Parts: sequence; C-alpha cells; structure tokens
Amino acid sequence: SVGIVYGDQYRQLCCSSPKFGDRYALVMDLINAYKLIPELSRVPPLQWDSPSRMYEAVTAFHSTEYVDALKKLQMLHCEEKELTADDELLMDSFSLNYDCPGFPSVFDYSLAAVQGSLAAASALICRHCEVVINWGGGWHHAKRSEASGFCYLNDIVLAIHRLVSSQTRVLYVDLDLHHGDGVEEAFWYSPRVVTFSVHHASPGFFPGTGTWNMLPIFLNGAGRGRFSAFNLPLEEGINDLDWSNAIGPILDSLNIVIQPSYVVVQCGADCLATDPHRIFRLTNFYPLSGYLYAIKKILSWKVPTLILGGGGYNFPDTARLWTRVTALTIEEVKGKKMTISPEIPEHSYFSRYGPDFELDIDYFPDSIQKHHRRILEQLRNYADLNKLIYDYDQVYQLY
Ligand SMILES: O=C(/C=C/c1ccccc1Cl)NO
Ligand SMILES: [K+]
Ligand SMILES: [K+]
Ligand SMILES: [Zn+2]
Repeated sequence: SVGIVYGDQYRQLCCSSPKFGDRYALVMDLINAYKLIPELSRVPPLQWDSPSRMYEAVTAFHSTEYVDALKKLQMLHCEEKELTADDELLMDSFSLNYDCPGFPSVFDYSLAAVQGSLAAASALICRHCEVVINWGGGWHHAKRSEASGFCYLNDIVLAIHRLVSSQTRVLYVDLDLHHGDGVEEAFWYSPRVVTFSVHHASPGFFPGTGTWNMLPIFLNGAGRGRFSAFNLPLEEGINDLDWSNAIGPILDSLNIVIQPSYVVVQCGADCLATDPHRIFRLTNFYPLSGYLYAIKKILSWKVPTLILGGGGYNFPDTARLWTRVTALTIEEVKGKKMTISPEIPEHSYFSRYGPDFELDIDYFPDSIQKHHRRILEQLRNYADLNKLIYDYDQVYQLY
C-alpha cells in the first residue's frame, strides 16, 4: 500500500510561503490530473491534543527557545508594526532573517511539513503503508536552533527520530542538489541512522558542507557514529546516466551492509536540467531519469520507505518529476502497470505547463572512481566499527 500525505488545511499551509508559493498545489493537482489518487492511501497530517504535546513533538530535535522564536516571528508578521530592534536581534540569533524571512503563516507553514512527515512515519511503523510520500516535506537544512535555506523546522529529522525510536536502523538518502547538512548534523553521533547525500559542492555554493574539509579529508560522523555519514559531491553538468552510475553501487552497498529497517528518501527536484539553479542535468524521462533510477532501486529492496520532497524551483517541472516518482512508486509497490499520457491532461493548473504541455521536461541532452574507493572503505570501517556481517566480495563486486 502506498500512502500520500495531503488534506485541505495541509494544502493551504504548504502553499502559503513566499518562496515555494503554490508549488505543492501544482504537484498534487498533476498527480490528481493523472488519476493516481484512487491508487493512493490518503495519510492525514498529524495533529496534537494540546500546545504542550506539539512542543514536546517538535522539541524532540529543536530547542524550545527556537520554537518560541519561530512562533513569535509569526505573531509579529500578523501585525503590521515593524519589529523592534530587540525582536530583530532575537530573530537574528536564530537566523530567522534574510533567506529565512518571517511571513504571516511562517510557523503554521513549517509545522505543517512536520505534521505531514510525522504522520508518514507513523503510517509505516504501524504497517498500514509500505511506502508513504510527503511532497510537502523534505526540509533538510533546518538545525536545532537555526533556520537555513528556507527550512524552518526539520521534518525529516523528526520523522527519522520517530522511526528509530519505534535493532532499528534507518538509511537516509538525500538526492537534493544541496547537501543535507541538517539531517546529517542531527545524526552525527548516531550509528543507527546512516545518512547519505549526493549533491553538488563547489566554493561558495550553499551550504558549503558535504565535501573535503579544512591533504584534507572527509568528516563522516563522530563518537559511536563514526563512518556513519556518507557524502558524494559531484561537479556541475552531470547527466542522468553518470549521476545514476555514481550513486547506484553506493545505494546497493549501503542496503546490503546496513540492512536498514526503514529508508527515508529526500527527492528535492533542483537537480533537474531545467531548474533555475542549472547545475546538474537530470530529467524526469521515463522511456532514464536519475531520480527514477534511484527510487526504483531503493523500492526494489522492499524496505518500508518514506519519500519526501525538498528543493525544486521550477514548479511545473518539479510537478512533472514528482508525478512520475509517484506513478513509479505505485507501480513498484502494488505491482500494477501505471500508464501515463505523454501530454498534460486538462486541469486547474494546465496552463502553467506551457508551451508544449507534455510530461517530459523540456530538455535535450575518475573523480567518481576515487569517491567509490573512499566510500567503500568508509562502509567497511562502519561495518567493522559496528560489528556487522558484510560480505566484502559482493560489496566490492558492485564496483
Ligand atoms: O533548495 C535548497 C536550498 C535553497 C537555498 C539555498 C541558499 C539560500 C536560499 C535557498 Cl531557498 N536545498 O534543499
Ligand atoms: K543531497
Ligand atoms: K549517522
Ligand atoms: Zn536543494
């Protein structure tokens, strides 16, 4: 059974931010326009019995003062007096500024993604769904007491924390163009949550982490979590096939050696060739899309899986991609062919898909070898440190 997180309130809140506007509404309407909803189990966002229970849930990761600050930021943007100097300084100490501005619904908006991904985790734990999709979640940059990259609350960390706390191991796979620093940082000392992020990194590129550190080396966890944080930084321009070749053997080896109880996939869409970032050249093509390749491989493991959204700034193209990921998930889990018309069906947001209105995004197309050796060695070190039973010939064979 494949779940998907949505709801009427949930939709309004996910579409209330200045940065991502109505992206979520395009995504869910396209999924709906392709008639996939009847195939999917609706998963309602989690709600709480009281303010105290909500605070308890969220401060599982975030500090109480940060949460307080985030709530006050909302109240302040709901009045039209300027913030006092004192309020500005409080907000600054939490990076609630610049690229993480306040807006009238900023706490409700951020909390929604958390409600969504907590319900997704619970649906997996109680075995109601084999896979749950939350395209309203995926905010991997938020820290304990710090907003970052328009992430205010880290819904992924909270979902993952709920999963491990239910010999439980979680594999977190971050496909976003950006390094999943928040999630990685959160589980830096935890061997039972292995994080793996593939991303672009270059000097000055957000957020700066997930690459060689200041010959220099890769940090990879600490304490009992040593060797438990995996990173593959790629240079710009990479396409579907090279991207797929770069991460394929790593995903497979991670699964084999770690044997996770849950997989949590962040599927931020800013790797698309047509994203305004224009760094990687991935597509949503399904004849092959790096995304669809990675998700299919992960789903072939038959491990209960959380699939989340994230970045993606070309809203129709993000919708095009996540519609195909959603179709792919249904087909792989329920074992039934999903046929999708090559052109966008008429629906409320049909016009946004110009000019050609088809489902493919409008695009025509040794360093990695060093990384594989480096990571296999980290995986071996991880396995050794944690006394796991790995077959070194089979893992090595994958490369
Ligand atoms: O999409 C992202 C980050 C986007 C970003 C980066 C730097 C500054 C602001 C933003 Cl929204 N990562 O998930
Ligand atoms: K990533
Ligand atoms: K870890
Ligand atoms: Zn991103």
